[PDB]
Amino acid sequence: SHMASMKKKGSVVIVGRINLSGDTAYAQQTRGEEGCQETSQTGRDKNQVEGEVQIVSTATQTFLATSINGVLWTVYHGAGTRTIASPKGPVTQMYTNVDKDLVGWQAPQGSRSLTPCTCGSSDLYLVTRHADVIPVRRRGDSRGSLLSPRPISYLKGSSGGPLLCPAGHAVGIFRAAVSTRGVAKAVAFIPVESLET
Ligand SMILES: COc1ccc2nc(C)c(O[C@@H]3C[C@H]4C(=O)N[C@]5(C(=O)NS(=O)(=O)C6(C)CC6)C[C@H]5/C=C\CCCCC[C@H](NC(=O)OCC5(C)CC5)C(=O)N4C3)nc2c1
Ligand SMILES: [Zn+2]
Repeated sequence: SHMASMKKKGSVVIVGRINLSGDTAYAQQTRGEEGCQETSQTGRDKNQVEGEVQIVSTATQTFLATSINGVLWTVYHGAGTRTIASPKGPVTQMYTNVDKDLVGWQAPQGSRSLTPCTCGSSDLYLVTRHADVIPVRRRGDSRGSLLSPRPISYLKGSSGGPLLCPAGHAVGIFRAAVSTRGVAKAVAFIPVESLET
């Protein structure tokens, strides 16, 4: 039967984290490929969640998610409308705004949120899925220029990750990147002013 064969789309799965609790940033994997695919279909994730920045994956893409104001935020172009796997089953999004490329689930038990920056700083720091901390000069409300342009491959898969001020508050989450001949020159981010329900 056609309708009996209609499958359901998988959940987003936390597969790691970017640890920013010490003086080095470093990436941690908490789930391998097979475990990720299984957890995506069931939506049941019993792993203990920690930290502010999570590495997340669907069946087909991997990116980042950042907890701010008690909500785990990420980009719509990565997560779509998908639920997220949790200890008590799949969890539906708290917030969905395709016009901001922004979605949110209630933050996991055991996670912590970053503080929204109120500094009005223009010296920003983008955290990548590889735990690189990339200086960025803020341009206006939602853009920034890389101080040292790198290859665009260095940024791929880091959408949903945080841009932080010098003191470590959250200024926004990484949304898109602008390149010129394959070198990343600037980024766009969702201002933290929007990461609140
Ligand atoms: C379908 O429903 C929606 C709704 C709203 C929405 N809004 C977007 C802005 C958007 O854009 C697409 C995804 C995005 C990223 O790639 N985002 C990351 C990233 O890494 N994603 S990812 O790898 O994690 C992934 C795909 C999740 C798994 C962070 C960059 C890093 C490298 C970019 C690679 C080349 C791409 C250059 C491109 N540039 C740009 O569009 O600039 C525009 C501007 C600012 C005006 C000039 C770009 O950034 N994107 C393409 N799709 C949508 C889709
Ligand atoms: Zn600040």
